[PDB]
Amino acid sequence: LIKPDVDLTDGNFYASRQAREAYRWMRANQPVFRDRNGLAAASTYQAVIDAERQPELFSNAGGIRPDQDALPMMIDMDDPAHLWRRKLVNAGFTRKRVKDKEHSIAQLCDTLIDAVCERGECDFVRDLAAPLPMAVIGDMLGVLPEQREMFLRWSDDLVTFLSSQVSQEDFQVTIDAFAAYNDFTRATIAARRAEPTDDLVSVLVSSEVDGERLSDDELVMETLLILIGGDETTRHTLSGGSEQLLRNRVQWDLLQSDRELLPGAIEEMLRWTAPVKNMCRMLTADTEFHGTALSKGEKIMLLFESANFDEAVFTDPEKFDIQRNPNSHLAFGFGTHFCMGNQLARLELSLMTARVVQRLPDLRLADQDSRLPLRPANFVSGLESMPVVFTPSRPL
Ligand code: HEM
Ligand SMILES: CC(C)CCC[C@@H](C)[C@H]1CC[C@H]2[C@@H]3CCC4=CC(=O)CC[C@@]4(C)[C@H]3CC[C@@]12C
Ligand code: NA
Ligand code: NA
Ligand code: NA
Ligand code: NA
Repeated sequence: LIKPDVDLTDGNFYASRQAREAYRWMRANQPVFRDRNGLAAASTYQAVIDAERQPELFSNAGGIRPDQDALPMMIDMDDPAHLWRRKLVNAGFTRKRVKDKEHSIAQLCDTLIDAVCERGECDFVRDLAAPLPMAVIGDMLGVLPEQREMFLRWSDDLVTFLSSQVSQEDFQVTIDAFAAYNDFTRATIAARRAEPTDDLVSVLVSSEVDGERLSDDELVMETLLILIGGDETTRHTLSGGSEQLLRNRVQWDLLQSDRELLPGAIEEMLRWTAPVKNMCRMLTADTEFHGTALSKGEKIMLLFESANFDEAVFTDPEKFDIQRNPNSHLAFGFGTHFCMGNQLARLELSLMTARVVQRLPDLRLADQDSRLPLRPANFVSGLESMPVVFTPSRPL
């Protein structure tokens, strides 16, 4: 095994399909790894957990992304300022409020499958995996159903070109996407100030943190955080997890034969796909961390996918096993910033996967001998496309 020569900010690393071999080297030889440019990364399950449990030393207030300033959103804040924001919107994502959405989310799943069932084929990414979480979080945000496609396109342009090697033409698209989203959302904020609604934008507009109204800048960025959290994450577990079911037919047959295996299947899909490849922390002081000296002010990447394949926690991690138990993956992170939408994501995954294995029972990849492309982006990433085939059925 040769040491990886990699740039962890280069989107191409996360699409090369040699990332997990690079992770394996890190976990065995330098758990807190420094890449070709010296960027520090926590590669082992233990190192990620230890960093998450010490927010006083591993801060979010420097921003969660490499080479990027902190923004006015709660994921870029430390406690208690971060907690004050979480409490404004936590109520919409509790176990009961999520479960009470099952009928509406199930209806969206069937509407989306109704749109492709007569075709006998679709792009599983474009036509099922991406639109379902978009519709769910769009409804909570007050996005009109006919404008979901517009918001998802903005969202895609905001994350799919995150890379130290981004081209000028892709960078311009990211800039233009934020400008359009910013203009639209500021108009939305003014509309909800005149006529409040029950969507999350109106909730944030009507909120106070420590007795102060949220700034218009923060309102735009908190709304965007909720949007991207909803529509650029679950989609990759839906597509990538379904792909592993199709590529490991024993697992697909197991789930089709026993529906009570669905909760465990969802957890293994989450472990395998790890849509959030990394979150950054900024060191507030010099420290020695798992054999690596870290300096105050530098950033360290928490490699969630690397932790999800750590042999110290998972037996035979390269085997897709929907019956894996326990399955304490870190797809949702850990600590005070643990994913607020973890329950909503799991229900999105459960309802769509159950309806896919029900209404597309003979689902297959259009070419089982192919290798599907992954998005070369350094933050969230998954399958770009996924052509599938099935026997047509009639809509419901
Ligand atoms: C498979 C689906 C998802 C994955 C893998 C995922 C992953 C993550 C991760 C890794 C974090 C940071 C945790 C840390 O740094 O320790 C996070 C935070 C967050 N996620 Fe999720 N997420 C998913 C779905 C969602 C959904 C559906 C929403 C809906 C709004 C959402 C909203 C958020 C928010 C607001 C935060 C910031 C929480 C905070 O800073 O306290 N996520 N997510
Ligand atoms: C997956 C979720 C839990 C976290 C979501 C983080 C999103 C909202 C964050 C992460 C990366 C950020 C972008 C970083 C680069 C860029 C510089 C600009 O010129 C303005 C907009 C911005 C485009 C940011 C807008 C939204 C950002 C995308
Ligand atoms: Na790779
Ligand atoms: Na800043
Ligand atoms: Na654009
Ligand atoms: Na197949």
